[PDB]
Amino acid sequence: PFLELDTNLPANRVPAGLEKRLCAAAASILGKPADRVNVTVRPGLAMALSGSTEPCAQLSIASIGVVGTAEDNRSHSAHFFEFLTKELALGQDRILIRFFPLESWQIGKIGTVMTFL
Amino acid sequence: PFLELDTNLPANRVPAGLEKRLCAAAASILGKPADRVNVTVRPGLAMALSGSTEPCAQLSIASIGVVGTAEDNRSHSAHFFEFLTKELALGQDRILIRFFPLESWQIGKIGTVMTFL
Amino acid sequence: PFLELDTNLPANRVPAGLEKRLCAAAASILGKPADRVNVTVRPGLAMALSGSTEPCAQLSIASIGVVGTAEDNRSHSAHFFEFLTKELALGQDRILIRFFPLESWQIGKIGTVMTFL
Repeated sequence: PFLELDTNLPANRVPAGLEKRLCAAAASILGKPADRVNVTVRPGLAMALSGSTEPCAQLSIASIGVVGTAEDNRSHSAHFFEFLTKELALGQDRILIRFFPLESWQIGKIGTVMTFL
Repeated sequence: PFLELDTNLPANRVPAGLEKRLCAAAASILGKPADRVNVTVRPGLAMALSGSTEPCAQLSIASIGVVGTAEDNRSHSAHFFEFLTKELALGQDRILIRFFPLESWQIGKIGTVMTFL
Repeated sequence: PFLELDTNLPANRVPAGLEKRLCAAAASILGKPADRVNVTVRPGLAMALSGSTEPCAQLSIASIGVVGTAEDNRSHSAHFFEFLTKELALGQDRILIRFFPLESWQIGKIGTVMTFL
């Protein structure tokens, strides 16, 4: 999984280690070993979410296999909202998630692609 | 809609409130209520556009329904180029846009997905 | 091509001119004119890669035509891994790549889309 979190919280208002705890949570939620999980956090950005510039965060989740249906993603969404609202001290209206299926031929690892690993 | 703007203009050379004006413009251009529009601006990056590191901006637009054909995207592109050239004091040659269709099952909102809202 | 590189290396640990050298390398590797190549570098981020927050980098490569098969991307991966490991002073285990095919109707340029140019 590849997670990318953009936020207009300044870095010093994002709890230390958030990227590590989100990595562990994503592994658990998505059913993947942590050594397959990736998290990128980009703080201090200028953002509007749902038309408003109050503190907010956007999460993108891309993965092989597990983020391709509405029913699967509904389940994931509830768990990721629970995690992020509490960590970031944000209301549920200040977070949105986008889900993106990936296939093995798209993922470059150790100088090849996952199709050949 | 989810708009993401990357620029090598330093933050202090990006007009104040650009994220608000781009949110309002995107609502009008794309035909969506502003409370459904999201904008993220990432300034101060190191960028080449068309092989050149002169000041530039990259805009990504992901939306349900309205960004899936060449004719639709041509219509949006004209308006977004007009808006961004004037805001950023950039020529049309220093801006590129990428359009990405989304579907409801990909959008996590209030702990579910838009398929069920 | 559109290349986007996220890294938790601080900006002052990313060698000067990396975006220029990556632009030139991408033109050669992907077989595209340099004036069609775009590169964005986002340093100083908070990142976990494969569950570890040691220095790392994530590269996304989006392009018309040339990043759509496992066999093409296997070759591109080897070349881009060779480039990024040496430029960033990172081991092969600290970089991943994602490949994203684009089509001409998705690329906004001079107020239209590339379908019409």
